Amino acid sequence: QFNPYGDNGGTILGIAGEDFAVLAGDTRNITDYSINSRYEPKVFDCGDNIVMSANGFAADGDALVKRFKNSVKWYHFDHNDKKLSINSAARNIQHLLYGKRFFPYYVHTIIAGLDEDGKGAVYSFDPVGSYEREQCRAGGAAASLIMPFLDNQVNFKNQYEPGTNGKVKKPLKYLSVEEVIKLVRDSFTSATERHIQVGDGLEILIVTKDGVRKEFYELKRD
Amino acid sequence: GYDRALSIFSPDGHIFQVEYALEAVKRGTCAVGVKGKNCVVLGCERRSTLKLQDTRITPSKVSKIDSHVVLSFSGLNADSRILIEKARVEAQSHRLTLEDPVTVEYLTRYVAGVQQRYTQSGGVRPFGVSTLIAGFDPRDDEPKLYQTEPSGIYSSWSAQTIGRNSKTVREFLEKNYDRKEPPATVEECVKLTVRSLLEVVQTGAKNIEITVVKPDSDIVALSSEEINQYVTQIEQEKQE
Amino acid sequence: DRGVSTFSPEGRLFQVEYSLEAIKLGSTAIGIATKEGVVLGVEKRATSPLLESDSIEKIVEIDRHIGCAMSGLTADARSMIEHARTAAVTHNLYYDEDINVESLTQSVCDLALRFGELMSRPFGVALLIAGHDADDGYQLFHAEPSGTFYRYNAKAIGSGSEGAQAELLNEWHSSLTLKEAELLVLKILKQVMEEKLDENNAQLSCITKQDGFKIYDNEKTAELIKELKEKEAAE
Amino acid sequence: TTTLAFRFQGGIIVAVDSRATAGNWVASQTVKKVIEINPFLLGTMAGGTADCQFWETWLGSQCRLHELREKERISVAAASKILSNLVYQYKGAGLSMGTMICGYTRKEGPTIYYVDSDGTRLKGDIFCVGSGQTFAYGVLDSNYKWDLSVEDALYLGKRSILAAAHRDAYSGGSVNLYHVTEDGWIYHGNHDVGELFWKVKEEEGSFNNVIG
Amino acid sequence: GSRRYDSRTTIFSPEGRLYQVEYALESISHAGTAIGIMASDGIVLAAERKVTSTLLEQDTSTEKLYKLNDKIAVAVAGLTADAEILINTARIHAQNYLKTYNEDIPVEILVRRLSDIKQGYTQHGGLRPFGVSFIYAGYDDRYGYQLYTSNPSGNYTGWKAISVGANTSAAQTLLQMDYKDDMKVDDAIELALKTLSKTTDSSALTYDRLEFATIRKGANDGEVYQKIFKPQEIKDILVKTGIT
Amino acid sequence: NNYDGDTVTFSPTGRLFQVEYALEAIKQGSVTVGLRSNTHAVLVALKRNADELSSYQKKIIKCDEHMGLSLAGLAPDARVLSNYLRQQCNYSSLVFNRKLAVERAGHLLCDKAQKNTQSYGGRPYGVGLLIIGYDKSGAHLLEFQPSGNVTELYGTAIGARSQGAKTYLERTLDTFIKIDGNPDELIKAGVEAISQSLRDESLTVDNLSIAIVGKDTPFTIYDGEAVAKYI
Amino acid sequence: SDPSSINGGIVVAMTGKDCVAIACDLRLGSQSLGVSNKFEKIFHYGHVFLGITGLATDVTTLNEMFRYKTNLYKLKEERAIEPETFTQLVSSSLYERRFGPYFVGPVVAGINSKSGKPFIAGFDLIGCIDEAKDFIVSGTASDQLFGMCESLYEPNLEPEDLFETISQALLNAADRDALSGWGAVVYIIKKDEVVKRYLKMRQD
Amino acid sequence: MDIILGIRVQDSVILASSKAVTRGISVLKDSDDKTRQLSPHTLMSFAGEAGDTVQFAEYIQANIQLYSIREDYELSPQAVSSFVRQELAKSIRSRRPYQVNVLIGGYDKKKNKPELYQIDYLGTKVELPYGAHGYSGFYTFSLLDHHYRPDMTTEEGLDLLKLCVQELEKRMPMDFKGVIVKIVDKDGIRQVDDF
Amino acid sequence: TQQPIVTGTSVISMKYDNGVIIAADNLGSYGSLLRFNGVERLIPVGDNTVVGISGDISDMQHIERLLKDLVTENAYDNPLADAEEALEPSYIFEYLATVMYQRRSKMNPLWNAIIVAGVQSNGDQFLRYVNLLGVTYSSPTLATGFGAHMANPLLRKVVDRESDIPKTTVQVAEEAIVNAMRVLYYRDARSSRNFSLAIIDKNTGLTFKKNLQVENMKWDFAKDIKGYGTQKI
Ligand SMILES: *[B]([O])([O])[C]([C][C]([C])[C])[N]C(=O)[C]([C]C1=[C][C]=[C][C]=[C]1)[N]C(=O)C1=[C]N=[C][C]=N1
Ligand SMILES: [Mg+2]
Ligand SMILES: [Mg+2]
Ligand SMILES: [Mg+2]
Repeated sequence: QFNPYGDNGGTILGIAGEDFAVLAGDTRNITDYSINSRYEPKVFDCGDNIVMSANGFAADGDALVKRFKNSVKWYHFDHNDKKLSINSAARNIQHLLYGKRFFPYYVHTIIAGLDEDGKGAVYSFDPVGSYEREQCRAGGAAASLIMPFLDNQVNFKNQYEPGTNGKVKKPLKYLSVEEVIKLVRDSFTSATERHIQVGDGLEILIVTKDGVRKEFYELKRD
Repeated sequence: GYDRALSIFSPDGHIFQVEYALEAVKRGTCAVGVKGKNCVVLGCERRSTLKLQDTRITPSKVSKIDSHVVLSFSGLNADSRILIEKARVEAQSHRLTLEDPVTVEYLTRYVAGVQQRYTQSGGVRPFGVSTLIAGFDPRDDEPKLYQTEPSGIYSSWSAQTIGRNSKTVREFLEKNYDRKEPPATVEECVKLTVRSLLEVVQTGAKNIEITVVKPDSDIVALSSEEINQYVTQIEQEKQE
Repeated sequence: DRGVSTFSPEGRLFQVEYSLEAIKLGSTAIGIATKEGVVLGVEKRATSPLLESDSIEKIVEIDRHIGCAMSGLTADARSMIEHARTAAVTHNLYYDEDINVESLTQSVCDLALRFGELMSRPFGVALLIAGHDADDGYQLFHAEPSGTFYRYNAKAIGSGSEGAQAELLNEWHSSLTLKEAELLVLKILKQVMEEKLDENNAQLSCITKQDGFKIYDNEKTAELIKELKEKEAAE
Repeated sequence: TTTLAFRFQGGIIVAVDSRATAGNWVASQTVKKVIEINPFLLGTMAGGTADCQFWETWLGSQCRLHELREKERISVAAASKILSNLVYQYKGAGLSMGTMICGYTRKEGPTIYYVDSDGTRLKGDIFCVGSGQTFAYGVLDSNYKWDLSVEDALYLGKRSILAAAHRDAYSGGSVNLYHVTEDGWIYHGNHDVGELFWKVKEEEGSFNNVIG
Repeated sequence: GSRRYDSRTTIFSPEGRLYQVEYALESISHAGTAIGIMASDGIVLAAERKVTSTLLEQDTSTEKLYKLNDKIAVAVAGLTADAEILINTARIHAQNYLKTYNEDIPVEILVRRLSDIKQGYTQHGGLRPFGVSFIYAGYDDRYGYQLYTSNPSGNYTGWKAISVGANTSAAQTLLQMDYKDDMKVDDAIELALKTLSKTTDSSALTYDRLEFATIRKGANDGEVYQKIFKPQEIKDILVKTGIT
Repeated sequence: NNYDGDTVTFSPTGRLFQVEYALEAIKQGSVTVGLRSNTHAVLVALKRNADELSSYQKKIIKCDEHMGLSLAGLAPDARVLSNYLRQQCNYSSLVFNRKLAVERAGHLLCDKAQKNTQSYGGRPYGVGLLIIGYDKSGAHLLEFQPSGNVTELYGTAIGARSQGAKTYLERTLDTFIKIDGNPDELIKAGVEAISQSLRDESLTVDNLSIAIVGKDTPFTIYDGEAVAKYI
Repeated sequence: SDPSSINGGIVVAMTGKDCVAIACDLRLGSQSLGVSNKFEKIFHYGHVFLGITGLATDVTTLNEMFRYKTNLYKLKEERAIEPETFTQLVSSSLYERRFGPYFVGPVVAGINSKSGKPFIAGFDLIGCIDEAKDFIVSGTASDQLFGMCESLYEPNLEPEDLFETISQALLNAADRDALSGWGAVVYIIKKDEVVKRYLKMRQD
Repeated sequence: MDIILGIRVQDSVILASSKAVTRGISVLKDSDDKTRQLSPHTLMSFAGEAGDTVQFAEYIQANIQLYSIREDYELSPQAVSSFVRQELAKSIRSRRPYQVNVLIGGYDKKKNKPELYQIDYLGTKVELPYGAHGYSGFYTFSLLDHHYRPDMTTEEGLDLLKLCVQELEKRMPMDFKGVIVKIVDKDGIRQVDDF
Repeated sequence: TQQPIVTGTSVISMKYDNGVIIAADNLGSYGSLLRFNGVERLIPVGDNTVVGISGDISDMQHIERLLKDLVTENAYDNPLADAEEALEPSYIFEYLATVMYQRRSKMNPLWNAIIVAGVQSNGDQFLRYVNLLGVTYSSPTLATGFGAHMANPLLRKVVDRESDIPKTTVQVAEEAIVNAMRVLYYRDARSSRNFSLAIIDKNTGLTFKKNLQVENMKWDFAKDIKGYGTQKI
């Protein structure tokens, strides 16, 4: 019997800062126990200061990104070159996904950018289009390895202030872009160690009011 | 399928097929609607050119769309059946989906929408019918009376008439109907409706039909004798 | 006979040009756009005194931020309004935002030339579409059955249009207040109407960023009519 | 999931949890399981996240179109039936929904309809829906009265979700409270279960089984 | 293209009349006269065949009177072929109703259905209308004995006595003169034949130029019987009533 | 005369009058100019207003990053045709990862317009288009007529009084074709070309519309104070 | 689960000298539960009799369908349909549902009004005609009925003798079937008189 | 849903229907009315698959109400039952059949007789003096077979119905939360508010 | 949904400094039966692209006809069909990738794994993979089927990342490809000795080599291997 789905591995991570947002993902592409590519870009600049990644079955992932990029193009044509805001992009992606409710895009989608007040924004989707704005979200293979670490080190969960013994929580102080990138790199280094589908390279797209910047880092290739 | 554009604009900006449909309404028997303080009355002319008629079974001029709304008309009789059927289906569909009977305004807006659709659809001619739609909204005691016409425009009326010699009975209603004080009772409202038809009808015998609609689905059609008593009392006051 | 989509020797569609003649027979509608809001006003024109004039609905809400006035064969406007409302709501569903006034107008105008041998003839009604959005502020559009729409600072359509437009030419400036616009619509409606203008045979409405689209009460309009009479008697 | 809604003297109380799970994996603790259909209408979310989000957002569009067309607020009966008729068309296809449609109109008063992806539509005074529905029912049934103050009613809804959050593994995170009156609903905050549990335990004297 | 040759069968005249309906009625006015008379104890249907021949096989011939079901019959005036199309549709409608509700179709409901079909051809489709007028004679347990007529416009009305086809003006005046409410079937039989005998364009009214039928509760106890008269039976009733 | 009732009828001299009447609608339209060098292609359009309260009708439509057109005649017909071009440009990119050649875009417009001239019920398009673009073979300028005829040119003009601009471009041919690597001078030549078609009115800030595409220049439209530089 | 044995029931037909007989039980059930003891399975259209066993909804539907068709037949033909012609109509009507069939076992019985010849016929659920000279059986106790008929039957029985034979064939067959019984009816059919007899039988 | 009972006495038809609605593990409601008035003298109770039951009942209701308005006449119980049967017989060969069983209790004003019809989801119709759907008959038919006489009063019918419900409450595993009882006679339809 | 009947095994490929190399054997297998011994599975498109195909042969022949039709269609009304508007490797791939994903979405796939090797207009090396699921990816080395497991490890020792491409000559690259084909012949039970090899260079163009054979094979050591453990004779 023909199975229309497959699993290309990979892992992605979105983190929303105070006036910035990052969307990171490893560059390894796999099937079963083989490596297809050590550098296959997974996070894309879609225009209008929005970055996107659809992780899971790469064929569906490419199809979705392609249709969203197209939707941005036609949004400009139909509405006098108006900038597609991140919240509007998010709702649009819900309808793209739910359109195939009974034959779903087998992906975990994350977009990142800035909201209309200039604050960092990350949105997260399930395969059939349910979505929610978030401060922090990992997706894909090693998501279960990364999320708990981010609960602890980004939101200071289960951390309290010394001397008070559980009475006073550790205050939720804002993180700089340099601080977030450190946590992203450590998240992927750790995920590479313990997850066989994670490795080769890490590509991070950083979004600010100035635009979209890229950073690349080597990961272990075993 | 037959797709021919029958309703089209002319150089002077008129749609003749819609306007000729109004001429069919002008030919139809006279219909009148009058709303009192707590009721609406629908009066209808029956042309006495047809005797040997069986009045038990002959299609009556006033039709119940639901238990709380009624529809009368002037124009082509066969055309009116199609609008009445559609209206009755929509009334039940509304109850099924909204769990509430139609308002009189809603039912009018639907029937008017059907009439309009037949003025810019290919292969069809407009309805040669104008309607008077009357009743009471659910759990409401305010009387409602609306009119529609072949073009699809509709509006609310304190009192209105349609059909042949409607110009004359509208003349009567415009001088006899006071808005500050409408017919306070059923009697007064029926009397004013019969009076208005007597300006046009001929004999007050089997030529006048009267239907009274009251709040909370209270609809009744008056008999020949009951109407005949109004006809008698009107002329005895007139002999003075 | 001849095709419904036929060109004249001058390069105009016969049916579109004839529908424009039907609009000239319609009741007057006027719109004025200011930096404080857009005002929409219409002549009701009841055919008889027994017709309850508040049932005449020639000003209509499309969304909270978009209103619409009509002139011509007003029954034809109902499907246009239904499409406009659906387009406005559908866009909000797809994009979690308000739709631009121009985009709404363009969507309505896409229906216009969908006639042939689709509907059997063009619409016999013109629309004044007024609204507000964050990008282009307060806007007024004139949607025709040709499929063309122009943006206007002020516009009149219907039987008294060319007389009203000439009056709007002189009166409009870029610093008009909302109150000044209201009186101006009332003034020009009173000029071109056959019957004497009052709160029962004329209707006002406006669209502001704060309160959205509002049809004025007869009591509210009656005061503005009284305010108009006094200021015209003031010189 | 644990969602509840109940009618009382002050209108309707709506209370929901915040947890979403994929198997044993906790996918989210910050899910908005109440949908703001308009200022007057609320919908609760149980079953498939997407199905509930998509079609109740859609429901708000249909309600807006109704009141644009009819110049009048849509009834809770009519609003709930649009959704139930819609999901009935999809019956068999595999939609997964258990929802309460909550509102307050002049003609109806405070009204709650349970709507279901098998096509069930039920009017009622108290409904609980989700994996932890049984736990919440216990607290409600023993403490529910008609003559509850808005303050006490809000607490009961909060306390019932907490009961379920404690015992049901697929319920937890936080509690979102809403109060529905005739002029519209009113949000009453997000309450972390991690802080709410220790607070209620200390103040109420309950959960003596747990050490603190 | 094709528009050039389109007669436009479904349009109003400037006076608000349907051209084709009016012209179809003109066609029907040349058809053989059909008469229906309703009595307290039954209904009579009488109709004149159009200028026949001696070589026509009358006993197997049917051009006027048709059976729709056991309770309802029709008299035809107009194009016979057009009538048979509608008659077969009406027979099916009656059976559809019987299958659905397990009760015989009420007369009016059948009449309304056929009349709605006629109406459709005057409003949409671009086809010519049916050049047929019916007299419906039927019985049901709600209204009892009923007479209706329908014409190409799709308009229908109820009658105590009625005529369609040729010389209806003269026929209707004669019926209006001699008809009374307490009349019986045997009296109605005589009235129908006397009216045809005076309005006929033929020199004399004979059995070979007539079709005749009665619907009677003259069926053994509470039930209704349709009787399509045979040529010899029409000959006998002509002698009985004193016309031949 | 007797042969102008529909598009499906030749006249006795082999003419199609409905197509010719559609061509007449373009002549009533406002003037627009197109011209190109070897590096850039420029559109210049005179926008028309209804009155002093009204806006000036937009004349230029973007089809892709590398292609767009200007219109003269029925604006809704330009919207239909430009929408079709947008889809075709888009199909090429999505399916073949290929920017649509300007010449192939002209062929597609020709074939779409042709179907409306040979069938009953329909009507010809009532608009003329000037398509500019930059593809793998450099800068291009096309002229579309609703008869179906599409023509590749160095420069041209359509609309009312377009003959004046067309003669100017015919004189200037050897000069403006050489304006390589200088967008401002190529636009100047276009603004000077469209000026030969003006009477009574002159080019104001909300009257003038300009579009340009080139080697390292995406199709961009200039309106308002962005064209004051060229007035 | 098996549609032909949800409701239960039987029909049997026999030819005699210048006569035919058709009989049936009166039971309708929902598997083990007895629901009705007045569910007659024999119908008639003019002088042609039709028995139908199997799924009860299809029994009712087919009766209504053949009433429909024989009423139209009569209006057009101006005569009552004959057994031979009706048999072909049943066959045609069943076969049109070849790949979505009515779960029934029809049995036709009657006397041709012109020739006077007795006629019986049986069908499977999709139209195949079994035109036996002696007898036809159908239903959940068809095996039992075959056994009874094959031993009890003899040709050229007089109407009142045929009654006894067909009655004993039905009764004793039904009593060996859990889903048949709860009463019985026997039609004795002659050229211009038909007698209907309800039989007394055990009610378990 | 679960238990629906019907009994036709001398001058009326009595329908009894359970009040419970159960979704799996919980009893969501204990006051559910599993019936629809089709016409002033015709009542239909129903039980089967969730959603389908109410959808079917309201669809039938809408159709009968439409007929009533069109003809200004109430259809006989027999006619209504035949219409309902045909809809179910049509449904059973559909893409997704209505999984609904019904009882139709009506008073025929023409014949002055009460009438009870039992119809299952296949379109199997029978007229009965008393009837049931599901496992309800399994308990009640023995009591009804014993005690039923065709000339009972409405009060005697209610007493026999109480005995049936008591047996159900004793031997049935499921708690159906009592029954709503409705009477259909010459004066129309009314609910017995204490049972 | 179907099953592959007549099949082709590995297609292998790699980038080098001035272009790309691609190779595939000439066998059409029918299950375990080595049925057809003269099947060309490298199909050139113009002078700048070679499409290598593995999997179902009936579907391969269909794809071959699509590509042939693509060339015909591109020439229509195209004066620059043999110049600026010639088919690029990237155009050919994107077309195939679109078809593959559409067919899988209708649950009726073309049961193939495809590698499109070529050189673009600007001289850039093009090498990308697509299969029956519509899955696509690019790498300095690409291989299908058994080649993915055995050829890639060998080819990746020559070009391990992007920066190794300019350091790799055509002689070294071809040597590595030929060795990999030998290894596949040792170890793949559905392979043949005969194969085709294609080089697409930005300077010397398309070189298509037919009727190549695996040579320099080591078998002599087999003579010393006796039994499966304890046997000495
Ligand atoms: B609740 O448990 O029903 C919860 C509420 C949801 C509507 C936001 N549902 C889920 O968590 C479901 C799984 C489930 C658990 C228990 C009962 C029924 C269903 N999860 C999801 O739908 C889900 C999981 N991961 C990502 C997206 N959606
Ligand atoms: Mg690893
Ligand atoms: Mg828990
Ligand atoms: Mg037993």
